[PDB]
Amino acid sequence: PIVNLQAGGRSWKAVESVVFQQLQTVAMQHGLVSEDFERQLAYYATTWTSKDILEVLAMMPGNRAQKELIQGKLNEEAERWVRQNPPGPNVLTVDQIMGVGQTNQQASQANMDQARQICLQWVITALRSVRHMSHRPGNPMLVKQKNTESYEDFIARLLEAIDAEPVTDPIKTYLKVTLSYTNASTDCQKQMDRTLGTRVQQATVEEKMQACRDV
Amino acid sequence: PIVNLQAGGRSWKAVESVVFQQLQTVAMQHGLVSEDFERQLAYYATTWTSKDILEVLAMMPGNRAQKELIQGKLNEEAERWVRQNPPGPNVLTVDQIMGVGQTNQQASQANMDQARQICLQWVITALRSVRHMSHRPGNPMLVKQKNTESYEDFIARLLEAIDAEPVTDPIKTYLKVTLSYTNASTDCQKQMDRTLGTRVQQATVEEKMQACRDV
Amino acid sequence: PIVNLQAGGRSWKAVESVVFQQLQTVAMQHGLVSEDFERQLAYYATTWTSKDILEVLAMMPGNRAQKELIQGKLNEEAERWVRQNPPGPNVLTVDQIMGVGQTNQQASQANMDQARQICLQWVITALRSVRHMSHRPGNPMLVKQKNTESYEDFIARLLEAIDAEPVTDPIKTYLKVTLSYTNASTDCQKQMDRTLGTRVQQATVEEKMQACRDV
Amino acid sequence: PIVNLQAGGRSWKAVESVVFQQLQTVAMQHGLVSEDFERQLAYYATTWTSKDILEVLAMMPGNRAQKELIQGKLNEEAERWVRQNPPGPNVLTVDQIMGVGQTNQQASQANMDQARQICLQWVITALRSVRHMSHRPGNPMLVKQKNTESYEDFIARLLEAIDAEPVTDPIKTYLKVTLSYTNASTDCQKQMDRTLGTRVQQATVEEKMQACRDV
Amino acid sequence: PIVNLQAGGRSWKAVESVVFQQLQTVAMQHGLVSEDFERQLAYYATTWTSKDILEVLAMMPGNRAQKELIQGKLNEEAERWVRQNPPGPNVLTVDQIMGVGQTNQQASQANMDQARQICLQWVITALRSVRHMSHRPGNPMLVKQKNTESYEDFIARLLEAIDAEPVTDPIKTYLKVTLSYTNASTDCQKQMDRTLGTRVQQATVEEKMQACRDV
Repeated sequence: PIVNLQAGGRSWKAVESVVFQQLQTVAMQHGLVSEDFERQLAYYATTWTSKDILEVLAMMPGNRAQKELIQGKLNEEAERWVRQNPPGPNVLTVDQIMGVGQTNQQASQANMDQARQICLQWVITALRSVRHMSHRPGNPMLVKQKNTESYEDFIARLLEAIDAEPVTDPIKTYLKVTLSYTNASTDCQKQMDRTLGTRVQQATVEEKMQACRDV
Repeated sequence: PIVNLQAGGRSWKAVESVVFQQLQTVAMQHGLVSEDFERQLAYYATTWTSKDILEVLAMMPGNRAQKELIQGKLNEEAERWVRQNPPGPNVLTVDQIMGVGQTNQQASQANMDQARQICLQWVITALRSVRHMSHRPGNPMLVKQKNTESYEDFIARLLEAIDAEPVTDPIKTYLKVTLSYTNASTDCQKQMDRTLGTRVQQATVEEKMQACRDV
Repeated sequence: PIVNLQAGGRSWKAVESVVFQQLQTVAMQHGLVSEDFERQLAYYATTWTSKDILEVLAMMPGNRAQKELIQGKLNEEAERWVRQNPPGPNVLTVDQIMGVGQTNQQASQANMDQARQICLQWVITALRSVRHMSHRPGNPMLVKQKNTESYEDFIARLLEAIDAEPVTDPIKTYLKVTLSYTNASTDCQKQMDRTLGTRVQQATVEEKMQACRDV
Repeated sequence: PIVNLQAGGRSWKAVESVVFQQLQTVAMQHGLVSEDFERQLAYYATTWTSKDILEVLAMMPGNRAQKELIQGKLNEEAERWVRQNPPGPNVLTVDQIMGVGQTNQQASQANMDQARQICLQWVITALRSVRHMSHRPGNPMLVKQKNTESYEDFIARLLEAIDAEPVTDPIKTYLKVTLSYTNASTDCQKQMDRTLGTRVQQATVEEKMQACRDV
Repeated sequence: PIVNLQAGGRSWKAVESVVFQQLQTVAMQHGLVSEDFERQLAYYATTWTSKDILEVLAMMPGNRAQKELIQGKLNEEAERWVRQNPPGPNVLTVDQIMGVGQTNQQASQANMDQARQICLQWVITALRSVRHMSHRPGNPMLVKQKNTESYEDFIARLLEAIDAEPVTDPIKTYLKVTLSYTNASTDCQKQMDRTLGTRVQQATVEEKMQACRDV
C-alpha cells in the first residue's frame, strides 16, 4: 500500500494482515477468479503498488489451477502491451508495470503511479478473462438446477454464468429470462407453467423466484 | 465512512477490513436479506457515505440471486422517489442519492448527509422487501418441523418467517401461537397435547419450547 | 463502550468490530444462552452502555428461538423492577435501564452508570434463566452418551447440564458423580465396573474419564 | 495484560479481542489441553496478570470436560503450594497467586509479578498433566492407523501421543520408531516390509513417511 | 518483529495476533509445508527475529507429522552449516542463527541481522525439502483425477505436485502437458481426444481445462 507522507513523499507499507484475511476467505470459498474476489481486490487495490497487486494475487491460498490460467493471461496481456507500445523512454517496460525490477519503495514512487494502474488493469482484465473460460462460474447454457438445489440456487448459479459470459448486456437479459425456465428443474418448470403460464420465458426473475422458491 | 475532521471538514475513510469480515461472515451463512445482515449494516451504516452503502452491499460474497432481486427493488425505490419528487434544485437526483456521480470525498461532504439517509433507507427498505419475497426466511404457513430438527429449530425457522411477513404485530402474535402447534412435528404435537392440553394453540412459545425440547 | 474523556467526560465509542466477531462466533456455535456467550459478554460488558448491552444481544447472528425466550425474560425482569421499585425521581424507569429513550452519549453519561449495571444484571440473569429452560445445555437426567460419542463427550454434555440446572452446588456434585455412570453408554459402564468397581457411583470424573476414554 | 506506564507504573489493559479469537480457534479445534493451546498461551502469557491467565482459560469456548479436569488439577497444585509453603508474610497465599482477591490493577502491580509467574506455571503444568490423562492426544500404544487415514495421519496422532506421555525423551524416541510400524495399518506395514526390510522398527519417521505416504 | 527505533535502536515487538491468525488458517487447511504457507511466511518474515521464525513455525496448529520432518531437516541444515563454516569469531554459531541463546531484544540487534537471514533461509529451504518428500502436494506421476473431482481439481493437484518435485522448469513444463492427459479421468481424456485430437499430450492447460471443465 502506497503511503503518502506528510512531506508528500510516497512510502511502502505492507498490506495489513486483516486485508489478506478478507481476500483469502473470499478466495478459497467463492474462488480467485470469482467476481467476488475481483470486487474485493478493486476496493483495496487503489493504493496498492504494482508489486503488491501481483504478490497479493500470489499469496492467495488455493485456486492453484486458476493461478495457472491467470499467470498465462497476464503474460499474454504483457505481450499485447509490448507489441502495442514499442520500447521508448516514456514507454513503461513490461517489467516496470509488473514492478519486478523495482524495490517496494521505488514502486510506491510517483513515477510508477501510471504503472500501478496498468498492472491493476491487466490483473482485473486477466481475472475476468479466466472466469469466462475456467467456468468456476460455468457456461450458462450448461448450468441446470440439481434436484436437491432450490430454484433460488439455480438462479444464483445461472445469474453468475449469464454475467460471466462476455456478451452484450441486452443478450444477458434475454438469457436470464429464457434460460431460467429452460435449465430449471421440471418441478419448478411445472409450477411456473401453472402460475407464469405463457410468460414462463417472458417473466422476470423476481416473478419466477417468487413462483417456485415460495410455495 | 465519513470522517469528521478536527477543522470540521468531512473526509472519506475506507470501510475498515474488520467491518467487512463481520458483515460478510453473517452474509454468507445467515443470508444477505437475512434480518441478521440488516441489523449489522444499520449498526455501522450511520457513518457510511451513500456510495459505500451500495458498494458494501455489492462487495458481499455470494447471495447472487438475492443481489439480483435487491438491485431491482432499489431501482423501483428510485422510480418512486423520482415520481414522488419532481426534479428541482433542492430535490436530490436519484444519482446523488445513489452517489454514483460524486467522488468519495464529495459524498462525505455535509450537503449529501440527507442523501446518505435516503440511500440507507432505500437499501434497508429493499433488504426487508426482498426478504418477505425471496423466502430465505420462507413463508411461515409453509415452514414445518423436519423430523430430524428439534422443536427449538422449528421455532427458529417459524419465528423468522412470522417476523418476515409484512403483517401487523397483533397478527404475528396469533401466528406464533397457532402456527407453532400446527406446523410442528406430530411427536412434539402429541407431547404438547399431553402437557399443554387445550392451550396447545393458546400457549406461548416459552411454555411450548419447554414442553417438547425439554423431555 | 463508554469512553472516559481526559476531561473526565463520558463519550460513546461503538463496540469495535473485532469484539462482535468474537461474541458472534461463540454465539452461532456454542449458542447465545450457552455459558460461553455469557462469560464473553461479561468480560467486555463492563464498559458497555445499557443501550449496547441490548443492541449487541440483538446483533448476535442466529439463535432466533433463544432471542425470543430471552426477550420475554427481560420483559419479566422489567416487570419485577417496576413492581419492586414504585416510580420515583431517584428510581430509574425501566426505559432508562433499557436506555431506549436515551441517545448513545446520554447512556454513557455518569448518571446512568447504575442503569448499565442493572441492564447487564437483567441480561445475564435472563441468559442464565433461558439456559436452564431452553435446554441448549439440556436436562442432565435426560442427557445420555450417544454410542458414537466418547465418554469425554458425554461428560462434556453432562457437565454442561448439571451446571445449568438451578440447584445448590452440593447437589450438582452428587449429580456429576452419580449421573456420569448412570447415563453413560453401557460399554463405558462395563469398563468402569471392571476398574472403578463399587465406587462406580462414588468415583470422581477425573478417575472415570481416565477409565473409559483411556483404554 | 500488564501495561508498563511511562511513569513506570503498571496498569491493566484487557486482553485484546484478537488474542482471544486466536486462542479460541485453536482451543475448539485442536483442544484446550492440546499442546497447540499450551504454546499459544505461553507466547502471550508473559504479560498477563494472574487473574487473566485464569479468566482467559475460562473464557475459552467448549472443552467443558477438560475445563473440569484442569480446574481439579489447579486446585491440587494449590494444595501442594500451601503444603510446600507454610503461611508467611513473604509467602504468597494461594488466593494472591490465583489473584481472586486482587482487583485487575492490583494484580498488575509489581508486588504480584512473582504471583503471575507461579499462576502461569500452575496453569501450564495443569494443562500438560490433563493432556497425558484426558487422552485428547490419547495413549500412544493404543493409537492405530484407521484404514481411511494416511500413514501421515497415523504419524500425526502417534507423534502427539508419544510426546504427551510423561516419559524420558530417549524412550519417546524408541516409541516413535517402534510404535510407528506396530500400530500402523497392515498395508503401510507390508509396503514398509518391502522397502524398509529389517529396519522396519529401526527406521526413522522421515524414512518411513516417505515409504507409505509416497507410493 | 524487529522494530527500528527513531533513535535507530532495534527493539522486539511480538508478532501481532492478526498475522498468526492468517498463517494458522493457511497452515491448518493448505498445510504447513504447502507452498501457500511458505509464501505467507516470506511476506511477513522479512522483519522477524530468528527466534520468532522458529517459534512461529512451532505455534502453527496441527501439521504435527510435518513439524517432525521439518525439525529434522532444520537440524540437518545446521549440520551442513557447522561443517561448511568451521567455528570462528566472525562465524555465527548454529545457536546464534537459531537464536536460542539470545533474548528477544538481542536477536533484534543489528549484529544478528545476518543470522535472521540464514535462519529464514534454512526454514524456507526446509519447508520446500519436506514438501517434495512429505507429499502433502504428493508425487505427480501418482496424482490421478478422482471420478468425482473436476478436471479443474485434477489440474490443481497435478500442478501442485509438478511444482513441488525438485526438477528443472523445462521438465516441469513437459510434465504439466503430458501428465495432464495421462493421469486425468478417462471421461475427460475421451472428451480431449474428441477436441484436442493428437495435441492431447502437446496441448497447454488453458486449452485442456477449457476442453473438459467446459462442456
